[PDB]
Amino acid sequence: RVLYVGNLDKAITEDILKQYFQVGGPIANIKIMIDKNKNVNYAFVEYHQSHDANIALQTLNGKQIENNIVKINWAFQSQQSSSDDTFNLFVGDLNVNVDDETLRNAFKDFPSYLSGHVMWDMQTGSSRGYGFVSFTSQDDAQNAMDSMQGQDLNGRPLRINWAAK
Repeated sequence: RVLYVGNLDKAITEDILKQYFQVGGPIANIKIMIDKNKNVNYAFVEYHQSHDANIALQTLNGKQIENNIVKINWAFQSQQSSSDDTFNLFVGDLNVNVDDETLRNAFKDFPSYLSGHVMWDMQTGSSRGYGFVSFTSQDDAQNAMDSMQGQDLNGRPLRINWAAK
């Protein structure tokens, strides 16, 4: 239901966004992200129905609203728990049969291991084919990355890299 709108002319307000993006149907929420310095803003426009958002994308994508031409995406959104002072690794190319527990059992014996989460489809409960592992130490996360890079888990090679450094 959420569209990302990019390359927004900085003079464009929420009210101006509403008069264009209403073209798809009733809007539940508009949120413009004002740059506090950049030449353009971006926004999130949320509809009640997926069908409505698609109309707005279809109709308005690549069009001049004022000075800049508008770039619309379906917004990638996630819900993730977090822990302070941790060093997190992305772990991709996960076999669809790999769950948090399988991932845990693959990294737990490495020094400073904290947690592992597979990224789940919010509606279906299917694996997105990637996840994250957390460590309390940067050198130890580095150690786990070097040791598990390309290594096979449930038939598939692990793709690892820093998520936030």
